[PDB]
Amino acid sequence: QDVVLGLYYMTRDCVNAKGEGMVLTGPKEAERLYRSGLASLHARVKVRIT
Amino acid sequence: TEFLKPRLVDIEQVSSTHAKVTLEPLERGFGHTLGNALRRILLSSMPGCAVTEVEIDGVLHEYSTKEGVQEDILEILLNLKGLAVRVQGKDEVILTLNKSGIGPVTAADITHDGDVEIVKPQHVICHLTDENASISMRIKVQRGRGYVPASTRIHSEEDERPIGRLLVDACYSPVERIAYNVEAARVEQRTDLDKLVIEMETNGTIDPEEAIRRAATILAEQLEAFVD
Amino acid sequence: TEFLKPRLVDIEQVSSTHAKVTLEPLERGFGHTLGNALRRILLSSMPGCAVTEVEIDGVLHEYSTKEGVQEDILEILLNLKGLAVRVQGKDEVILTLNKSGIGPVTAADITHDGDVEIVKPQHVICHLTDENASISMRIKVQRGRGYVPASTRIHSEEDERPIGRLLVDACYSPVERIAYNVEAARVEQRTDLDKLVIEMETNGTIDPEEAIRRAATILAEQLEAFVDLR
Amino acid sequence: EIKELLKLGDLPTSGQIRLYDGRTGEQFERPVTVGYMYMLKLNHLVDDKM
Amino acid sequence: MLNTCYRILGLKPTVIFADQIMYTGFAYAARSGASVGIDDMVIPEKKHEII
Repeated sequence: QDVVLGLYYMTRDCVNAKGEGMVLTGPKEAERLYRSGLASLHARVKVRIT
Repeated sequence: TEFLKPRLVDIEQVSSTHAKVTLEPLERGFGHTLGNALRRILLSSMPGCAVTEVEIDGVLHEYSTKEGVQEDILEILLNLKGLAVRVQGKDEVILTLNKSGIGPVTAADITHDGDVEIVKPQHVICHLTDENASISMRIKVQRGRGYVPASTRIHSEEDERPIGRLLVDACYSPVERIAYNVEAARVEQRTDLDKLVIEMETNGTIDPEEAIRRAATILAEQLEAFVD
Repeated sequence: TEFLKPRLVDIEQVSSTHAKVTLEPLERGFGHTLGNALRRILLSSMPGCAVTEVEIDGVLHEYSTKEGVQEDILEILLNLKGLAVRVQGKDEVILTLNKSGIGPVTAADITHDGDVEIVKPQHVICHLTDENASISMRIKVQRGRGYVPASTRIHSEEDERPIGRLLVDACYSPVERIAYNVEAARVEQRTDLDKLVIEMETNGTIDPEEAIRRAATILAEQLEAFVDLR
Repeated sequence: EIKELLKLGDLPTSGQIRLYDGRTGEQFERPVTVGYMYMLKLNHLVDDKM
Repeated sequence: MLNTCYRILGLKPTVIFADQIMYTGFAYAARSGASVGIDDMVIPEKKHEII
């Protein structure tokens, strides 16, 4: 009942927090950002996938 | 006082760039410290030489394009973020690249100053779909540390850049990713001890062993004041 | 490089049983790495570690309250936790007690060592009820080592010790509570530089500048394992 | 009553206070309900069970 | 997810995968914060009027 609550919180897509619509070459600076304290985990922001 | 300090056990390496690190044993309450702090140092203060501004013949702004070229601008831009460079004598080199033919545009084709090092000369940049297509460009590399976007830069830059002189996010810091892990170390009567297992994968330009060595080295350099 | 050393200013001790310090200056750059590293060991290399143990050996068998004591065992020891002892010359001590006959059993009856300052002789210990009842025990006052309690101690200590010995949690003496504050140092230009201010709280019996010097020497000597040793 | 009483304590009206972890010192995301409950031990102890 | 994972991959990824997902969701869910408060249930404005 908990890891599910976790994940459901993570991959979430708000509109309100911050950091809207900049770009990522990938999830590395996503973690650099979010572990640094900069982006919202829950914010649809442009990235690259492979 | 009855201290402990860890034995750097194994540094498991996949590639030149990819590498893993176990760190045993630590007493509870350092693995997080080590991991947190060292990820801070490495992701946000390591130097390196990395691409900054550009000028090509026949360029204005990232939304237009070349004919006889597979890519758009932003593709190549993101194929220029994926170049390794290290200036050697300078902090700053301008390169020149002048292309013709149906050339999958590796980085090997550039005219190198003696004081510049591209670790991925294969590094693909661009394409000419047509052999009639042909270009002449130049690539300024500069030395810095960390990661600064051209957005923040052009916010900084009161220096007018013409349309054709284009601006992009810097990866001075040859790093890419760091992720640490504080695991449980058993010493015979002490399972409450912690370790710190880490992996880092980077660009070229660095031995990751050397990278962490330097991170530690610089943090050491700052703490020299505080020994006293 | 642009290093900066931390040099002490003032020690502002509210009460006899207390100490406090202003301590400066610092910087920015690694300062949060340096923060979390400084502060986790601040909270870890806090202690000093001073109140240790008891050994009870008396009339009957010796685990441990026997025939005319009100106070079962953990309540005599918890009446020794708040016992205040100062040692001056040495860093280590052992006391003894013997008492008998009806009346309150207190710290004035302790075979005080001559180099020991008992600050409360009325700090209650136990009580004797029966006319037949009588009491003999031993108390290990401080020197500790390392950090807090018995639990983690025996978690460290594979050694098992002979008999009488009743192990105790360490709620100490001259480190009671702490806090701190990062200011912005005013150098004329470098106004974003950092001062720290460390609010410290103790019993008496420790100079805080000594607490601080000891701490820095200690950290120097730990990190001999990282500058001199790799 | 409890809300008037709690703010007479100068506390939050709902007693919801920002909490800091100390494994990193930070703040958590949201404030948390804080306050004192009255609890009970039992004779149903692992001592009395194992 | 673990279905599809098992189906095409065989299994071993789905194993390490699920382990890592248990790991990660537990980690940040402790970093995510979760609680309840008295005002998470309501004192609606229209209480006296309904009465």
